[PDB]
This record gives sequence, C-alpha cells and structure tokens, in this order.
Amino acid sequence: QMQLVQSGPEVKKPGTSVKVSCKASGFTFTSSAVQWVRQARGQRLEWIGWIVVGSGNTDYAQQFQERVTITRDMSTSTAYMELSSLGSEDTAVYYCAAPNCSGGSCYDGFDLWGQGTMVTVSS
Amino acid sequence: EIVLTQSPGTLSLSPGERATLSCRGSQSVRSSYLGWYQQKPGQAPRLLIYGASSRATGIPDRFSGSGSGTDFTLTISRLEPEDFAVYYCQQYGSSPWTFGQGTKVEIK
Amino acid sequence: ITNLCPFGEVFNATRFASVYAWNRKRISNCVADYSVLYNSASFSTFKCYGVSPTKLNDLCFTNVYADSFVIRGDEVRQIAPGQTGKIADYNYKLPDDFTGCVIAWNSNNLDSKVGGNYNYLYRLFRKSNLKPFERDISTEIYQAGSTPCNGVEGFNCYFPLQSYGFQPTNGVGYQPYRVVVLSFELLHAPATVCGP
Repeated sequence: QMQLVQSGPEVKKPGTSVKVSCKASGFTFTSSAVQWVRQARGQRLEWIGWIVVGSGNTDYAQQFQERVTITRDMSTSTAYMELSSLGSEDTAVYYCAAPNCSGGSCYDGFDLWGQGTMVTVSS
Repeated sequence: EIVLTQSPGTLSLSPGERATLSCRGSQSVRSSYLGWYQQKPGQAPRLLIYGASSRATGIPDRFSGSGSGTDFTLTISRLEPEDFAVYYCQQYGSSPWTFGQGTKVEIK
Repeated sequence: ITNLCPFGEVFNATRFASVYAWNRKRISNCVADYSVLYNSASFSTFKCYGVSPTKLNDLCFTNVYADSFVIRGDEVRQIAPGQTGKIADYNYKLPDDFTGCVIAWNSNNLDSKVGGNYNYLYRLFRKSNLKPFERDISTEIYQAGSTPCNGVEGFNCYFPLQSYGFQPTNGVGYQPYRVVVLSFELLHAPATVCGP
C-alpha cells in the first residue's frame, strides 16, 4: 500500500491563501500525475485541479479560474496546491489522487488516494 | 461541464440479489477513461473499475463494470455487506472531468 | 597552419536545439583546437572523462560528435554515465565507459530571456529508459496505461515534452547551463581529428 499523506487541518481567514501539501511515497512520484478534488460535508466531490509532475501541465475547473494554482516538487516528491481568495463556502476536505504505479509506462487507474486535508475558512 | 445523471441515489441493494449502479454520459464518451471509485462514510475513496476492463482491486470480482458509451453499469451479482459507500463515476477523458452527482449506494 | 573546423562556431550560436532534438554534428579531417576550450577557457564545469583535459590535442579520435543542449543547472550533473534524472534516462544518454568531454557553461544571457523559452523543452515520460546516443526526435502522446488513445491528450496520454520554465532572474542552479557533450569515438575506423 502506497502512502499519500497530507498536511493536517488548516484554519484560514476567508479570502486568504492556503497551501495543501500531499507527499507521495513508496512509488516513483515522477511518472505519476496528481489530481485534487474537494469534498465538503454532504455534497459529492469535484475538481480542485490536477497536474502532471513531469509534464509541467496544470489544469482546474472553470469555476476555479485564476484562483487555484497547483505546484509540484520533485525534490521532496510532493504536490502543492494554492487556493487564492478562497470563498467562505470552500470549507471542505481537499483530496489528492494519483496512479499507484512504477516504471516509465505505468498503471492507468487512480489506485492510491490521499488521506484528505480538511480545510476550514473560519473567522 | 459534463453532467453524469445516474440511477437514483440511496437505491436499496442487499446481499442475495443482483445490484447495479449506472451513470450516463452527457455525450457518449470513450469507455476506457471512465472509472467508478467509492468513498467510504468518513474515509478517502479508492478505485474500483474503469471502462469495465479491470476487476475491483481489493474487492471480490462480484464488482464489474459494463455498458457502452453513455450507459455504464457496475454489476454486483451477489452484493456484499461492507459496500455501504457513495460511488461516483470518474470521467478522465476530455479535459473537463465531472465528479459530483451523489450516486450513493447503501447496503441493507 | 592546418585548418580549423567550425567546432567553436557550433559551440556558440543564438539557438542550440533542445534536450531531445540535440544536434548531431559529425566532424572529420580538422585540427579541432581544444586549447581554446581547456587551455584558456571561461567555460565552467569543464568535466571531461575518458581522457584528461590536458594534452587532449595529442589524442586523436575517429569521429568527434559535438552535441548541443540547454538544460537546467541542477540537471547538468545528470550528463554522465547513467547517473539519474530526466537527463540521460528519458533523454540523451551516455553509454557506460563512454569517452568524451562534457562542457557545461552558464548561459543566463545569450538567448535565455523572460518567460520559458518556446524552444528548449524537456523530453520525459517515454516507454523505456532509452539507449545511449540515440536521438529522440519523434514526439507522440505518451502512453501511461493500457488503452491507446487516438491522438488527443487528457489523463495519461501525456505530452512527452515540457518547456524549461526559466527567467533571466532565476536562482543559480536553475539558469540554463548550455552544455555540449563532445562525444569522442575511438573505434576501428581511421583517426581523422589530430593536430595541435
């Protein structure tokens, strides 16, 4: 079982910056992309953004334009995500995903999933 | 903005009878870039199927994808009691990927 | 007298290929003047292995293959026998016990300007670890799974090229260290590059 651990819960002033860290270990975290989805309490999850660690590509949902940036770090084998001016409704656990896979050509599906990163925007 | 309407959530399924969950593509999409990963009630989810190709990793093969184009189904010929969880059908084909409609499945 | 083939000319130009379209400039029948590049040179990281940089003119090799590259400073050390990293594994690799010189010099100036240059891409996410000296020119959406997608990206199907995102105000190890891998070739063919 591959460990995808993340930073503990964060409390941040609404309208500020956040830095969700997701460290992937046990497998080559250079040939695997990363995917971020937000799950609030009771409503099904959706994108935050997904990146390709090696290919230098980053995307995100049309509702997260110029307010979500997902940055990689090969040195520490981690995926970082920044939500700028996050709305007060953004209180939710911020997940990270990737294919548990090794080798240049590696597995396709999203086997491994992060433990989640509860993020709260409280006064 | 792809929308994947499904079989109604909170659909009653129990061991001893065949269970089936389904979400239909807005437009018939490539089958091999789908996948239904279930989120346990208070945990992170885990992949089960994609395009009906693989089995349910870490789960008995009673789970199995099916269908073509829009209508994909996951058949559980004999449901099992541990699977009280919320499935949703991942869509990782075209750039936009849809991830929320509430395709909950309960047991007993 | 002798002559001088344009080694020092290909060494300096506005545009050196990329990490994957790295040039293959064969040279023959010329007194390649290495004194300029080792005797009196401002070219950092002049680490040559296979033959000592001194008295290199005394050596004749059969085919000098000057290489052209633009690689981030950290990856400069990745140009070596095997080593590791995206260089020499998913890119131009140097065979074990390879003979040649590696001249890597900082190039924050000389065509390295604001914004990641359109050229000077990576080349990563290929099927295998590549073989030494083999050019990787063909670009195709790289397969990261079982299903072969039909020519358009998405998840998996990664584009195997990535732009070197450097600005002229990067750190020390991020500025592109334009490097040339002068690939000697001592084989059973007549030696051509000799002379002082």
